[PDB]
Amino acid sequence: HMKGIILAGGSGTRLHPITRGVSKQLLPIYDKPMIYYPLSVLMLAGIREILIITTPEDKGYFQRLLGDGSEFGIQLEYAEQPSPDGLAQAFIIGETFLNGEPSCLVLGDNIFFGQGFSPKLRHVAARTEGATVFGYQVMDPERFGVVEFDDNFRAISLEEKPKQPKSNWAVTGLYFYDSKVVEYAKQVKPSERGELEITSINQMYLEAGNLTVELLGRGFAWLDTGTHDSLIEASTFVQTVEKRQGFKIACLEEIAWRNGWLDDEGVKRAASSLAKTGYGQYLLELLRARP
Amino acid sequence: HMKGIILAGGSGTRLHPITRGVSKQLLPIYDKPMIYYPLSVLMLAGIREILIITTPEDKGYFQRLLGDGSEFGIQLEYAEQPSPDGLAQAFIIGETFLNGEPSCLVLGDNIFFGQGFSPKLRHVAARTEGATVFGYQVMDPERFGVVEFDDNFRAISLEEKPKQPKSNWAVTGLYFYDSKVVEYAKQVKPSERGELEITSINQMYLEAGNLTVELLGRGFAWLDTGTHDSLIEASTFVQTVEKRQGFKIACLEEIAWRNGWLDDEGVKRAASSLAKTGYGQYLLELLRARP
Amino acid sequence: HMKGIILAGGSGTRLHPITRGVSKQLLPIYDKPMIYYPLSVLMLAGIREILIITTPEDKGYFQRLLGDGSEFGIQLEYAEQPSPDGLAQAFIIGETFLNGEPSCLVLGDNIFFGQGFSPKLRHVAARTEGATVFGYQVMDPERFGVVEFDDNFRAISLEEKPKQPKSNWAVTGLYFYDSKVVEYAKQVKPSERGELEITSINQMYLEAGNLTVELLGRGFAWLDTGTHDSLIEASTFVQTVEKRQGFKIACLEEIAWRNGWLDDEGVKRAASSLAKTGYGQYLLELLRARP
Amino acid sequence: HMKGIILAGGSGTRLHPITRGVSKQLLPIYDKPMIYYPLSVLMLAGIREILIITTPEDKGYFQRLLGDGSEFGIQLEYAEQPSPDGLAQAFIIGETFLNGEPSCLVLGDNIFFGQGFSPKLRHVAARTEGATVFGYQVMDPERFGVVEFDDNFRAISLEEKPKQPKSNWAVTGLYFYDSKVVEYAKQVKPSERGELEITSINQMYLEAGNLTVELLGRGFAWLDTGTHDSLIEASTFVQTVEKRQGFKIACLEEIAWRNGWLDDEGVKRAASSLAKTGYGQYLLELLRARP
Ligand SMILES: Cc1cn([C@H]2C[C@H](O)[C@@H](COP(=O)(O)OP(=O)(O)OP(=O)(O)O)O2)c(=O)[nH]c1=O
Ligand SMILES: Cc1cn([C@H]2C[C@H](O)[C@@H](COP(=O)(O)OP(=O)(O)OP(=O)(O)O)O2)c(=O)[nH]c1=O
Ligand SMILES: Cc1cn([C@H]2C[C@H](O)[C@@H](COP(=O)(O)OP(=O)(O)OP(=O)(O)O)O2)c(=O)[nH]c1=O
Ligand SMILES: Cc1cn([C@H]2C[C@H](O)[C@@H](COP(=O)(O)OP(=O)(O)OP(=O)(O)O)O2)c(=O)[nH]c1=O
Ligand SMILES: [Mg+2]
Ligand SMILES: [Mg+2]
Ligand SMILES: [Mg+2]
Ligand SMILES: [Mg+2]
Repeated sequence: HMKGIILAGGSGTRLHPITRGVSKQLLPIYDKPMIYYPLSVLMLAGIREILIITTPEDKGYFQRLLGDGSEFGIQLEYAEQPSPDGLAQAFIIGETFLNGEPSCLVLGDNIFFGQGFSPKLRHVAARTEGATVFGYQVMDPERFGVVEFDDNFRAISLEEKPKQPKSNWAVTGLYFYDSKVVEYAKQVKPSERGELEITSINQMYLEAGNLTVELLGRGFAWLDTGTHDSLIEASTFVQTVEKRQGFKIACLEEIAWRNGWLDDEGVKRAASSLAKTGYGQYLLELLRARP
Repeated sequence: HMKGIILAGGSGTRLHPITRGVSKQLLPIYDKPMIYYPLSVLMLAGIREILIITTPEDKGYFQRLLGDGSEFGIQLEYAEQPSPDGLAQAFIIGETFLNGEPSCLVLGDNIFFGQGFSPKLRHVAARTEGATVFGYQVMDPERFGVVEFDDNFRAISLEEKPKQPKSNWAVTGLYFYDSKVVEYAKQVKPSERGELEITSINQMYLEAGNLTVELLGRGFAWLDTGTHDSLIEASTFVQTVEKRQGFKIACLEEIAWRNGWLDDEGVKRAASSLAKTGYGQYLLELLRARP
Repeated sequence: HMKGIILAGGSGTRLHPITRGVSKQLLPIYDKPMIYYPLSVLMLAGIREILIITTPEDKGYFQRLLGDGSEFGIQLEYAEQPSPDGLAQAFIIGETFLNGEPSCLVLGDNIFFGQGFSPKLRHVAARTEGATVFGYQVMDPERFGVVEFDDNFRAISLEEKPKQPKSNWAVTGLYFYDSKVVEYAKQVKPSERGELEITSINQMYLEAGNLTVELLGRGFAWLDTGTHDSLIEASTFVQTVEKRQGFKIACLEEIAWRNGWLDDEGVKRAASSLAKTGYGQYLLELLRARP
Repeated sequence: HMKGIILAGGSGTRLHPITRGVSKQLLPIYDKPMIYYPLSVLMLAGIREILIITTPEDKGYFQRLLGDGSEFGIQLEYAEQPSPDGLAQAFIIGETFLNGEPSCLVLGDNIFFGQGFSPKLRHVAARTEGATVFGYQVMDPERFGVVEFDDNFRAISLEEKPKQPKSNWAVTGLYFYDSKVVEYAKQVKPSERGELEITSINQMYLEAGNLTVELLGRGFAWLDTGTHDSLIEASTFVQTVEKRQGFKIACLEEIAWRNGWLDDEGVKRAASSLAKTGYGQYLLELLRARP
């Protein structure tokens, strides 16, 4: 049993005219609120206790949209991050929550998708001790955090915003840790930008020499929706595969269902209140079979 | 001098998993909040006094995003619609605001765009006496309120979601009314659907013979963003013409500027706070010229 | 060992201004000629002897683009269909070619794609006796040939463009036949539409009780590129998953390579002559591995 | 009265797996063959005598698709360019055709579109003597031909593939000349790449000091469809504005019609043979009016 956290705060300045009003994580990726995506990841990893960190201003909107999470058969807790001081701060803010157990942090503006992702997730979630990060092959390795490594990964360097070289495997917003995490967090100096950067915490695990690295292969898709254009690419992608290939991405009630987290009765209440929606029919359709 | 109102409430059920958290009118059409679009219309019509009607829950989000409107050189007032009882209700709720003057109602989920649009708005705006609705040839007449008319228009009929024929021109969410408007709305009774329909207010100017129709010809684009798919079509469209043809749609500060509503100094404060955005550079670029 | 045929003729009237010049099957689905797609299917089914039936006018263009097929490690033969008299005619025209062996017909304007597809093809291919058609749940049953079936399938019926009901599974342009095939095609008479329909050949295996159905489940995508809009949907789809998920669809040299049909040396000559292309680099990249 | 030429040859290597079979200019930009676009430009400029230069292999396909051009009320002549030796060669190859008159060259892979383009065209086509080129604002001024200038343009430098600076106004595939053109062409040395580059000919006019420069403003869209990705952008663009804004781009019969080049009777024969197509209905619809 492990716990999960989702950073759903931030000022989201790069989407600015828009995020001046509503939190970036409430914006839509096709037919589902953005936060539905990072959440589904944690659920595919089999994590039911999840703390969502948001700004004081957006909180009620998230609660208004997710409630206590009982609708998805999960236990949701909320916590406010007063000012956007950096990612590492999640562990400080989430100390009392994590207690002393191991965790999983997922950035709120990240979309992940590939065949047989759930397993890969579980396996890595079977690691008591250490720290795993998920790299992805980028074409623009400068404007992304890079991680080097060799057989067994281990990682030999985590040069972020490399001034010139490194490797081309960017590290995504999917992190796994262990107890020592609240520790490393408590000691972290504000970056030039001026925020407790999660990279600093990952640095420590590298030297401590227990920073394994999970490889996200070819069939895997990864996006960091935080700019006007990437927000569109994300939407268009999900819409394309959902309509073209017949399955839904980040459909929470469906993930819960199969995970035995909620009974057919539960899925039916959901599909009903969404019946007028393509998301709802997709749910009604799962309530049967073909020849 | 005329006044404008924008219906920005509603339950937005057709976009449901999403609108369970944030109002539909705060969602993005590419790089701008949806409401930026109906608003720009009123501004292109030369209207500075605008009342925005929203739900009690979303209000602060709108204020948080639009303020008093001084940033766009316009006078914004807000009012709450307790429960989504229909469109005609805007005039009831907006009585004290309209006072006795003529008005312009624009639905919050409507995107309008074409060349020469404004001149067409001013002309239709310069009228003081009657009512004015715009048609657009839809391909789904059933699913739209339709206007049959004759020479000069007038409109012999106006059948709602005509389960059968009519004509193929749908009535867009753009309307112009005179003082008799608030009078009408008070005598509208709930449709079979249970809301107070704007169509009723229109069936009244029809009979009174005071109902002119304005045709949204060929080069104009019209959308009613209220479904998951139309929300994407809208976004993709604005992104395509903005990037392909070089201008911005519904860029408020730019509309204000040319309208002499705000000085270069004003446009510069804006473009600055958006500098990290494509919307911002577009603004910086207008602050000059080419050979 | 089995043989395959690809119908790549037709008048392609629905894409008309365009197909007045070039055959529909030479048009592009993103970065590859349309015909590359039906072909890859046959290759994924492990079929190396393939007859391509084209019009007399387009022939040299196909040869000019595909040659004898040695570049993809396959044996290509060509044959001309004088006039577009229907699909069943492929077996007549292809008699001398098929000889007495079993076959596989794939329409030229069909795009197929899903995970685990091949294994499914081999299994359906390993059969020697009967007939095999694939269904895909369309949303437009009228506009498609449909298959009603029961447990194991069989198919109780097969109504063409059923002006009324049936089921919602459309018969894709992928078929498997045995020697009795050419026998059937000879006794097919022209439909009301005036062509010799493949459906007729199918109605014959139905009655004979030798007609199995293969369901193209959820993760599979299917398209019939023959209209201006579906041609765009297809392109946009392949481009999206290729760029989003990192693999190439219908990349012949790559299919050949893994099938042991062509050596690394072969793949390198190809990737070289395409080096200036994204298709080429994808090939160079397969010529190695990662940690 | 002036003459026009369209370079529709080339090896089109950047679209390679595809162009190994069919000429790039026969590929589709949505619902119309690519060549329909450059052609429409010449027609919007009011030019009826047009020479199309193609490869020996593609010729019959173009003829098969365009005939003598009488269907669009224009006089089409064809000429073969044996080997793709460069653009300047058009004037050599087209000497006997141009005779001694002034001309207009339009590259075959260029798509142009903006409101009030036709006028701008005509005006520039009213220039006997000199040479006009059309620049467009690019964001990637390196991989494009640049042109500097000041009041009256004149152009002060034509640095192509600038190793480092210049201006950001790329020059498009739309050129206008005068007699002295066959002259300048006859004397041109093969570039490093190894082809008679049109840029070399434009150089001469700059020094001769009679190389005016037409400015393609904001609302204008320009694309150079010669790569897999730009081919898709082009299609998606045309499809978007055509469906979103209700008009057709590069609809030849319609351009002829208004130009008085072909009578209603002619447009009706066309719309008929395309009736099953969206292009055809668009034509039937122009054969009337609304209230
Ligand atoms: C900086 C910060 C980010 N976040 C969230 C926001 C994102 O979902 C995710 C990644 O941060 P970013 O992707 O940087 O998003 P952002 O909110 O910082 O906005 P921008 O950089 O464009 O101005 O982490 C917090 O929850 N708290 C924080 O202090
Ligand atoms: C019914 C109603 C709509 N509106 C707004 C919402 C829309 O922008 C616009 C048009 O109404 P709709 O487009 O119908 O939107 P909606 O909010 O009713 O949601 P849905 O029909 O999908 O369930 O009017 C109000 O502001 N108050 C209302 O009572
Ligand atoms: C009718 C016919 C089709 N074909 C091919 C064309 C297609 O790839 C495939 C399916 O036929 P269609 O998809 O019908 O294509 P088509 O060429 O008939 O053109 P349209 O219906 O739009 O006018 O079979 C032949 O090869 N020979 C034929 O006689
Ligand atoms: C080089 C050349 C190009 N053309 C045409 C092709 C194009 O429409 C246009 C522009 O040339 P390009 O855009 O360079 O096209 P291309 O055919 O050279 O192919 P690529 O560069 O990708 O390998 O001019 C000729 O007609 N004859 C020629 O000799
Ligand atoms: Mg981010
Ligand atoms: Mg609506
Ligand atoms: Mg077909
Ligand atoms: Mg080019």
